Amino acid sequence: VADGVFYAELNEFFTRELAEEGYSGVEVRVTPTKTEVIIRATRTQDVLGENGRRINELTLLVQKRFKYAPGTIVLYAERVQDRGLSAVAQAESMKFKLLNGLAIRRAAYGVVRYVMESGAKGCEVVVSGKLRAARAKAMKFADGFLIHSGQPVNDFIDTATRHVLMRQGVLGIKVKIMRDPAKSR
Amino acid sequence: EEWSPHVVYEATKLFVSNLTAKESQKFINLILLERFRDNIETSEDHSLNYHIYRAVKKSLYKPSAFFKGFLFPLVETGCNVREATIAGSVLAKVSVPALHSSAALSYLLRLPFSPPTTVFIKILLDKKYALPYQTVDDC
Amino acid sequence: QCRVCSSHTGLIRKYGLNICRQCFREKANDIGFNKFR
Amino acid sequence: IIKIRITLTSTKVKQLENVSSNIVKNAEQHNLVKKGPVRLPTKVLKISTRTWETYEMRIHKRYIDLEAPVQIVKRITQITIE
RNA sequence: GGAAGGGCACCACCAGGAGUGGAGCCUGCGGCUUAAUUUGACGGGGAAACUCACCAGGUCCAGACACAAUAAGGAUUGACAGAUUGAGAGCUCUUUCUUGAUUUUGUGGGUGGUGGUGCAUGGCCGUUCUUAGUUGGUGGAGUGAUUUGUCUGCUUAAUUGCGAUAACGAACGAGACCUUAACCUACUAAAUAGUGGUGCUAGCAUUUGCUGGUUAUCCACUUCUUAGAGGGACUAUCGGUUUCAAGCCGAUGGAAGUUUGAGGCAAUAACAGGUCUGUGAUGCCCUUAGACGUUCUGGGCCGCACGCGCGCUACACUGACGGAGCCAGCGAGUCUAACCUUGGCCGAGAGGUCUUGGUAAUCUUGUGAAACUCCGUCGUGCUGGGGAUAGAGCAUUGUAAU
Repeated sequence: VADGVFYAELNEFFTRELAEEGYSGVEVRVTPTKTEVIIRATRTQDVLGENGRRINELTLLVQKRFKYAPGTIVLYAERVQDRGLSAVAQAESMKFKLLNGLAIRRAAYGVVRYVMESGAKGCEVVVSGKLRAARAKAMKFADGFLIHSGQPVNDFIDTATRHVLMRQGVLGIKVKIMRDPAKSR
Repeated sequence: EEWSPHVVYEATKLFVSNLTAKESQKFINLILLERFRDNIETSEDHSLNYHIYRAVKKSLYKPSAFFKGFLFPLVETGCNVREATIAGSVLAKVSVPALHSSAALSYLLRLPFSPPTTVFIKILLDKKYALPYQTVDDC
Repeated sequence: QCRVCSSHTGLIRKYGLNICRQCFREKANDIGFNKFR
Repeated sequence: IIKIRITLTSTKVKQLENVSSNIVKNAEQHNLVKKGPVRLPTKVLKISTRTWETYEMRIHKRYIDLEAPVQIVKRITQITIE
């Protein structure tokens, strides 16, 4: 397993070089004399491009830059969504924050803050259920700009529901995120 | 890769006009191709000087060496449009025997599509040589 | 002699970096000499 | 037991003081004998640019002495890369 | 409207100081001359080669594809050595020979657009109006155009505010945002900085001491060097001036009291301002025997009745010469090279030799700079001021120093 120094230096190279190709994160695993650095990705059609693009470009750029001959290291790619644009990963994170003793308000602020720092047009988190009280309550946390009717609902907003089991009862997390329509592509 | 383009021009004349088809393939694929891609890649306007153009011109005298050494891994390494115009004027100006031009066209038609490859195929269709029927079937 | 973009007009020939005063103020925000006083 | 001097340089004061203070905290929490962070003069590299104007750069330097075996020195030098 | 009134400035004047234009010379422009004195209005345009963009010449290499001939017993393309070859390099043919249609010649739409100037599109380094009072939303009253806002007054550096008043809101302005200066024996902290004490050690008078040598002999500290945290200044306070309002001025305390001083930063309203070696069956002179590309030599860019200008050095006795003392700071320094150099010997010196230290708060370095201080020579005499011009040689860098 390679070190976090190499991983952070590839983060430094990618954050300055993949500025408009959607660098979400880096997954990386090391087999004997092969370090596989999967570029985790906002949108991957910037990565793949027209008939095989940024993977060949960055491979040859590392081979030309970091003095690597073809055969020592290998560069991979996988297609996922942006962790902020996706309601699934943010709902996993909201479930995580609620299960580790963080309240509705600060977790909602942190998740909505991370989504708006990601680059979504807007988002909304709906939190229902019972928190230390007998009576049930619901709470909306919306920010940015969202739409609620029509075919753009099917086009632009992602919705994810999670039943998060606490010691008192069960809570229903409903994460709804509006992606940037200019970046639809 | 630290030569001058005059030195690369004269060394290409020397190492194509004396070395054989596989040997100048290795020369152009190792020494001319990497210096070529580093002159154009590391520059901010991504163009080429005139004497590397003359070097690629003089490298076509043995056409096996030219096509097997210069053109075929370059398009698989990422070919842009200044390389297309320059090496297409190379491919146009020097009289090439028809068999290796046919093998070059049979190579370039199979590639992933790019307007540089379109320029090279356009130059090879400016020849109108006596093509074998396999090169016609690749069209 | 300008060895970067053939821009002999106003070379900054000090220390061999050799950028013209037009393009030196293009690349002024890459080295670090910026406006303080 | 190897005595190694670490000479650190930076342009900004907050990250350099953070790195030096992390060296101090981590070399103090497992009982290493050491000299404190010696703070060299900030050198002011300037260029008079075409009246006339002045471009400036502050360069800050610290150095810290440490005495430690190879494992601790390598883990400190690897982790403190920022 | 050629009315008058204020700023508010040493690119304006008064108090002056240094001066230029006066002499010689360096250097930029103009003019003349040329074969060229390349070319702009400092052009990073410092300078024999280069840079060179200009002359005297000598040269390579052109021109794609198509298409009529030409064929391996030979079209020809290259490795050559000799005859060469003028100043140099090329060039041609006699062999030893590779030859192998890369043909060669002459053409036809144009490859070549590394031949380009114009049409659009997108857009950019220096920017600059670095918007310091204006805009519009309406109101109303007037056929249009127009009034008000945008004013009697008072006030501020300002259309900044007060106030009266066809008035009522908002924006960019402007203030304002950023960055700097100075005082911190109160922090927090040191062999790439220093100070003192203290060990070992050198000389001198000795009665205790003075001068030191000692990159570890140890300690303390940051008084001085230094990195920050903060702090402080916000016109603090007093008194004139001001509708006694936002504010100005004199004085005190204060490190700092003129906005403690300078510069970068936007929004709105002008830049054909300068290219991109850009894309587009774009328009268009040729498509090449043009050098546009390359070279290779030798002269230029410096030439001189003169004009426009900036500088250096003088016309001396508040000075020149001969000694002595020897005071700083900003910088800057070598790798896959010859940088900064300490020291020691040689030479009148220029310089040379031999090394050594430093990739740097460490060595150069304490850069023992110059002006300055003191003592002697000079004695007002184009003088012992001046150093222009010219001769002779000797050394250094550079291929080449005329």
